[PDB]
Formats: sequence, structure tokens, C-alpha cells
Amino acid sequence: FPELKNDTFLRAAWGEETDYTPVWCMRQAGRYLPEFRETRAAQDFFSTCRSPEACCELTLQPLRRFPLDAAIIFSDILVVPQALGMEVTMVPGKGPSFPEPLREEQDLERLRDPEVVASELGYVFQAITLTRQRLAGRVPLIGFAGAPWTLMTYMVEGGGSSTMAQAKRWLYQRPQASHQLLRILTDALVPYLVGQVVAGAQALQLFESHAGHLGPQLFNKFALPYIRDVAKQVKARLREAGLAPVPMIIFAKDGHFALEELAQAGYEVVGLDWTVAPKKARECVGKTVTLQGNLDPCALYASEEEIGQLVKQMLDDFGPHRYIANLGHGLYPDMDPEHVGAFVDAVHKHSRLLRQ
Amino acid sequence: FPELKNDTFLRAAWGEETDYTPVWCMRQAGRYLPEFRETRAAQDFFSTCRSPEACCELTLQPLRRFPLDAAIIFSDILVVPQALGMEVTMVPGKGPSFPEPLREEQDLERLRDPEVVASELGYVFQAITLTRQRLAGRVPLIGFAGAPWTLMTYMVEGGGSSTMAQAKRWLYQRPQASHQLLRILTDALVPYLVGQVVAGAQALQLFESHAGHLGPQLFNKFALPYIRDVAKQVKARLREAGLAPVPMIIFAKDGHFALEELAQAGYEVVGLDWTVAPKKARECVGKTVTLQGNLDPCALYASEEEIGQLVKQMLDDFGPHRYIANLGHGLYPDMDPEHVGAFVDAVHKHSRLLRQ
Repeated sequence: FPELKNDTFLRAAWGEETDYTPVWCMRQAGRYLPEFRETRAAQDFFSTCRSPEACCELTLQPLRRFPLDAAIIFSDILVVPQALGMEVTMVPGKGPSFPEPLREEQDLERLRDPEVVASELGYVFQAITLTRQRLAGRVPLIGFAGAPWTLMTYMVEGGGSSTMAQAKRWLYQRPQASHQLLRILTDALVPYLVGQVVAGAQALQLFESHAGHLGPQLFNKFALPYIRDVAKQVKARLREAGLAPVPMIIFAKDGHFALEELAQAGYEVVGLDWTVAPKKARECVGKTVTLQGNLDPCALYASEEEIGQLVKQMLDDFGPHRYIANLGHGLYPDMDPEHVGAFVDAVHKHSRLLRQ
Repeated sequence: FPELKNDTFLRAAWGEETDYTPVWCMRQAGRYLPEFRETRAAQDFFSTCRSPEACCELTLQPLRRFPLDAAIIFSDILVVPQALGMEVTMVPGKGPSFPEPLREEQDLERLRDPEVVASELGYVFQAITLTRQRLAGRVPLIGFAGAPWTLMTYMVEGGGSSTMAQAKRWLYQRPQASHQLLRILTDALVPYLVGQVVAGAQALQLFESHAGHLGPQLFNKFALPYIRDVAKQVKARLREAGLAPVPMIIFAKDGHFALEELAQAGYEVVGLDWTVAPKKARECVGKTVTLQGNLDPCALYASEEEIGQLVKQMLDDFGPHRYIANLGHGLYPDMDPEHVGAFVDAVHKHSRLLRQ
């Protein structure tokens, strides 16, 4: 692999001082880009995921528009449950869908042994290697996967939900089966994430998107242990393979209640949603971890000038140490690319000015 | 009106010591009750709201099953935007719906002057008077309305949403029009809430259900000021009318970030979702306000024995002072009435035992 030229994102991730704050955006490869819609219209959702060249292209697109300090591989969190044997039908503009969700304990028999998942996800590894080569060391490449609890919500709910009532019903009524499902997911995720690093990912993000549906007690029993397991095991496996460990990010959307624990869970970086004040997030996490976030993505509907001001305030609150700028959630498909660029430019410009 | 016999809920609400912890459940009148479905099947959603006798009946139903320490009038938060002139079409098992949401500033012209809303909501006042008479002083009757921001989300989104992207787009792109809408809502809510008290409500809850979509900054500009306004103005109007002010509850679902402010917003009681640890909620609010909540409603899917234990832990954490037991969100329609009764019984039984 080519020698990484700009490693600001990695340095910030490990806690080191940098000359400016690095920035990237969740869903930077997303429908808000016309060219994204265009190269997606040639296939269908999970078919695009299967073409290394197509995934590489989607990954690169935002980097041609904006001087982002990292690329994130284009994929979907749902590729893991799919690799586990669940059928997906992402259909006429409706998004994530399992037409046959898991509903009882017996449904667990449908799933592949987690030890074979990595071999099912070979196309992802190929896309990562290809992208790492094509980026030619411009900026680091992030790999990613959904956290076990979050993947479980999708597998049980069948898609998105406002309450996770079915998934939480499993936790309360089927605690043993739930732990089994969560361990299967963990055991699939670890080789998948190691594989992404072996293929060339330089950092990893674990996306616990459905954290906030759980209170502290449920989260500590059913989400946290597996989050800790993933980092511990990925790190162990990488060491033993003779490879360097990469910075790992845990993002728990709506996980204000778990920030303290999440700073102790084995991740270099804790990603935040926009509902936590940066100064309060810093109190919760301490001085030991890097923070990532947390601009309300809807803030990008504001004027370019307003975005600039909202960024200035955000950076003032986080301070220059142990910080990666990002949004608090993925970019929405109706957002203006010019406003995305305004956000990237304001982070770079203000963070330098703040250092002066 | 008949002399209130059991006023435990009111005493707890004002901060006074009580012999046991009072308990009620958000949506205690809801589809989880077979008899609720039955008496609803005779009309349609907002037609039921319009029959004083029907609303009274739905209100009373849960009190026949469970020794709840308060009744809450059956209504919908959406009756206010409807009274403002928006058409509702709650249709074949899909829930809240405005087929013609507000989408631009010009749409504000569609709405009635907020000063006439109270006269449009006469049916609610009639249902409250009737229910207060029929309850015959058994327990206090709570009136309620949605908070201005929450009602705005419904009016702009057209119903439920996972992102409130359209509503938050108004805040960012149309801040003046948004403040106008929020003031209209405030100005409609104040006479409506005063009217509920004049008709016989003994407490009031303001439901800020869509709080958590906002971060601290947006919330402080667009949600908090109106929340403060509602309490101040309702209290003022009631004093001037020669009436006693009633305990007021602010419930902000997913509003962990605003708890400190909400304790200063003029409400006797702050209601919590299940994502805040009770002990941390007590730190945020201080010793000046009563707290209400906060059992994860999904916890009721657990065994009766497990519910008992989860309640014991919850009460241990809140302590016996300045506390009203409730769930952290409304009861879900697939829940078992026997498990609801288990929750009510465990709160009473443990809170007495805890006092011994």
C-alpha cells in the first residue's frame, strides 16, 4: 500500500496534537450527491455493495468535492445480517428491509455459523483494498460495521422502528436467546472487522445507532458487553496476525447515559450525537479518549455563513485537543453539497485560527 | 365538584411527604385495554374525542382495573392543531395524520387566531367536567396538551418522523416563521389549559414528546422559551380568575440535556424518560422539583415478578421524596393489562415497604 500522506485524522484519533482539526462526515458517500444517485441507478442497493469498483467509486466521490481528512468505505451495516443468511429487499425508495425478520428463538437456526461470515463478505475486503490503492495515501480509509445490539434491532424489527418494541421485547421476554443472537453477531463482527484491516482499512468505526432506545440498565446487560468484546477481540487478533492495531471509534447515537462507560470500553474515539453538549461530553469521557462529532446534520440547512458560526461555536466548545470534527448523524439525502463543503472549510479555517 | 378523597398524587406533586408513592401511567387509557378498543370501534379517532360521555368512559376504564392514583383525561395532543384549522385523517390503523402539513411560511395563513381555539375545544372541557363529576373525588384528574415545539413537529411533518428533518429545516431556514408558529401555538395552548382547569382538571401535563430531536442550542431558542411561557401565563390567568393554580408537569422525552433548565421553567414536576438514571436526574434537577417516571414501558413485557424487581430498583434510586411513579413513555398497545396491574401494585407495595 502507498504511504499515507495526510494522517491528521489518525494522529487526532490516537490523542496526538495536530495543526488543525481533521473532519469527515458520516454518509459523505450518500444520496445528497447527484453523482452518487447516478452510479447507484445502474444496479440496486446490495448489488452495488458487491462490486468492488462501484464501492470504490462511491467512496472517492466526496473526496473529489471536499478536502475531507478521511474516506469511509461505502457499504451498509446490513451486509453482516445478510452474510449471516438473512434476505434483504431494499425496495422502491423505502430503505432497509428484512421481509422475514427474526421473531422467535427458533429463527436463530436460519443463520450461518458466524465463523463463515468473513468469507461471505470477500467483496467488501476487495473494495477496501482497491479503495486503499486508488486513494494512493491521500488520507486514511475507515472501515466500519454496525454494533451487535443495532444489528439485532434490524434483524428482529425487519428495518427501522420508532420504539424498538419488538427488539426490546426480546431483551425482556427472551434474554437467553437475545444473548445468543448478540454473541453470534459479535463472533461474526470480529473476523469481519479484522478482515477489513487486513484488506487495508486504517481505522474502524462501530455504529451503535439504536443505543438510545435502551436505558442504562438494558444497555449495560445487552449492548455494552458486546461493544467491549468487539474491540478486545479485534485488537487481539490483529496483534497475533503481526499487524498494527488501528484507531477504533464507538458511535452510540442517543447514548448520553453510557458515555462514561463507553470511554472505558477499549475505543480510542467516542463519537457523539448533537444532543450532548461538547463540554459535558468532555466531563463524562475524561482526558483519555478522543471525541468525534457532533454537528446537528440539519444545521447544514442553514446559510453557509450560519454553518461557519455554528462550527466556530462547536470547536470553541470541544477545544483543540483530542477532537475529530464530524456531524452528529449521517448526512440527509436532501442536503446541499455546497453546504457540506462550507462545513469542511469552516472546520479547517476556524481550527487553525483557534490555534493562533 | 366532589371533595377529592385521595390526593396523594397532588401532595407528591407539590413536594410534600406521603405515605406511599403515587403512580399513574401515560396512555393508561389506550389500545392495550380490550374495552378501550371496543368503545372506540363505535366511532373514529377524533369523533370519540368529541363525545364527552365517550371520553369520560375511556378515562374511567383503567381506574376500574387498577388502583391508579390519578386519572388523565382521554384526548389527543393533536386536538389543538385541529382546533387551529388543520385537517386530520387518522386512518385504517396508521395513526396521526395531517394530509396537508404546513410546508411554507404562507401556510400559516390557514390557521385560526389562537384566541378562538378554546371555543373550538369546548367538547374537551365538557368531557373534563363530566369526568371530574363521575370520578366523584376518587383521585385527581390530570388535563394535558402537547408542547408548542412538539405540536409544531406534527403540523410540519404531517405526523410521526424519525429525524424531524422538515421541522428542523424550518428552525434553520425559517427561524422567524418558526417563532411565529410557536407563539401561535403558545397563545392557543394557554387559554386551552386554563379552560381545562376551569372545567375541573386538578393538574396539567405538558407533553414535549419530540424534545430529543433538538440539541441544547435549538431547544433553548425554540422549545424552552415557549415551555416557560405556557406555565407563567397559565398560572397568571388562573390567579386572576380567582382560581387555585394546579401542579404542572413538563415531560420532555429524550430531553436529558435540558433537565437543568426544565427544573427552572416553572413546573412543579419534571417527567422523565427511561434513558436518564434517576440518581443522575436528581443531580440535574436539584431538591426543588418533583420527578415523575420513569420505567421503560417495554419492561412490562417481562414477568410480573421481574416487573416487581425492576420497580423495587427504580424506587430505591428515586427515594421516597418528591417522586411520582410513572413509565418513561406511554403504554404500548400490545401490552398485558395484568402486567400494568403488576406495575401499579409493586409501586404501592414497595414504596410502603421502603418507608418501613
